Amino acid sequence: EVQLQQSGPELVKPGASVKISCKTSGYTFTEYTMYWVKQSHGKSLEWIGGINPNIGDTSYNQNFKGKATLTVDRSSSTAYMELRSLTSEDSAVYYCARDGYPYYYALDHWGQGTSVTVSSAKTTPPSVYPLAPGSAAQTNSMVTLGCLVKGYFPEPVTVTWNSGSLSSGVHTFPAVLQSDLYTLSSSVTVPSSTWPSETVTCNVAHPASSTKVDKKIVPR
Amino acid sequence: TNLCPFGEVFNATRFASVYAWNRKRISNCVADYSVLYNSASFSTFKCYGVSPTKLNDLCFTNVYADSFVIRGDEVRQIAPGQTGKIADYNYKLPDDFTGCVIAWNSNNLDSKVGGNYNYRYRLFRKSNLKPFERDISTEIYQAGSKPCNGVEGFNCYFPLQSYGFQPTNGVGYQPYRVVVLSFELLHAPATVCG
Amino acid sequence: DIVMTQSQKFMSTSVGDRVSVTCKASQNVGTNVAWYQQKPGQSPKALIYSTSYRYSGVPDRFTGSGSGTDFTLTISNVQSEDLAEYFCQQYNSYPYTFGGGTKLEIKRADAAPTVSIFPPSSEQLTSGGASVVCFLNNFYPKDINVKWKIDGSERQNGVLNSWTDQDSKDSTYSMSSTLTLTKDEYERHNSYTCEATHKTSTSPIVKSFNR
Repeated sequence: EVQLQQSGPELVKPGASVKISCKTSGYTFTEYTMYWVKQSHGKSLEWIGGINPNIGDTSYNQNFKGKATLTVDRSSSTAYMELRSLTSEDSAVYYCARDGYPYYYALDHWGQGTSVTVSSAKTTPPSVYPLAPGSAAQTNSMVTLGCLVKGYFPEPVTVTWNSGSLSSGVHTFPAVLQSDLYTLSSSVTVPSSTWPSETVTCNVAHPASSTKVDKKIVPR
Repeated sequence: TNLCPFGEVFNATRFASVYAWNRKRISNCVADYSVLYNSASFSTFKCYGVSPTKLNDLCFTNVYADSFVIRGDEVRQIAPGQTGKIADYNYKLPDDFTGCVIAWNSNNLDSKVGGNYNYRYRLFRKSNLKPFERDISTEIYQAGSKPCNGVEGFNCYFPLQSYGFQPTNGVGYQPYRVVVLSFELLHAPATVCG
Repeated sequence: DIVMTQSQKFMSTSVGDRVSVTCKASQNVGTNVAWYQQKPGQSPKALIYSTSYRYSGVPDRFTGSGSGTDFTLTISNVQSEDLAEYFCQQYNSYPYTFGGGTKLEIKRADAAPTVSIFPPSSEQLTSGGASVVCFLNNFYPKDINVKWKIDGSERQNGVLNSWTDQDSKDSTYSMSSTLTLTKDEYERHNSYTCEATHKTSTSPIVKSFNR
């Protein structure tokens, strides 16, 4: 079974350099040509370059000439991409590929992808903050609640409502950037027959800091 | 009595490359295979199918002489049932090849200063070769998925590559002259015999 | 290089419907183009190469035609697994120029959003800053325009937004609006409103709170 396995996600400071691997198994690594690409968040795809393992010929894109270099290790069937002079514009995922010309193809056969983010901030634990609906009967049919996070790094956090039991209309909005630190919110819909008679709480956990914090929604 | 001109293809002054190897058939003469084995100037004198000392009696109807120059570490690839970049893209021997191959070192004639880039071999090819078949061509081998229009660039390269036949190389990198003798036996009676 | 243009970027087709994805080229690409399929978060897989041939494992409903300039990836009987991101590539001249991308969507009835504003809590009032949020849930279609008015004056600084992808159960959108500001700027004014317009009504949906 032909399988391409890449590395894990790397947090890196600006100006440094990283090495992204793509291990290969299931086929003859010498003949087939390997490409490398880059997909930024929300925008179109872009191509970087390609390397040939039997010879070593390279042809990079003109916008990535002083950005990335490629090396192939035939002793372990592992390719490598080394990025240099990183800036905040390289917040993207990077895939490995495989050409298919000696099989009557035009195939790329993409791998998994390594999420490489850039920042200059130490990992900060989150701080939850509840939302005031507020007091009572707003509206009379269905009342919405919520809980914010502010100032945390890195993605993601696990926002569970009522310790993972309430799931009838949970809308965890994606994270944005306001002060080089991520923030998001969540929106739930609890009917009037249980609030504020019963306790509805918001549980946000951070796997990168191992901090468990919960805040009960209080009617105010 | 006319002896066969086996010394013409052996003591020649201009040999050929392995992708464009020359071939001419010898006929209507008496063979003298005794002085070839007893010449004491060859390196590897091996046969495949016929005993090497039983050539002068059991005779054949036609002989072929394929002369080409290869490296020192690739003379083993000219053998029935072997792989390698020389054996499948330039010159292939079948399993039923009932002839004898003969090789010798040619360092004192095909090694000069500057480097001999005239001897050329085929490194890239589309598929393997059938036995006893040559392919003179200069078509660009498309290695990747980019159709290039006979130009030199990425993912399509030139199929020929020159040799580093310099006299300062090692004993495994010296140019070696090899001749392939293919004794073919038809149901017709023999012509070269003796 | 080649500029591969795709227009539009959004398309909405229900199940059991025929959809056509098109993208143009700048110069004479010839025949060698491609098409891909990218699930949200997952890795892209290949669907069509050289605009007439499928791959090993892709369904037979993905057909392609066109040559020279126009290329069309037509799907006959779409499904729930058809919702992905579709790109087009060229293989004519290095470097390779990918396309823009087209996302598929499910058609739904018109529904107005249910806006909800949340004033900052007392824990925000003792922290260092304040942020008032305006949730918008279960609306269709995607086009919307939120406007934070501060006593009749539209505020533009610190107004951040965060849209969502389509829900896989009701095919509705959701979005949120975060307005960040300091302490005394929150208690400088007396009212705050979250104006949001839509094509489902002439006048925009109004909600507000005092103090």
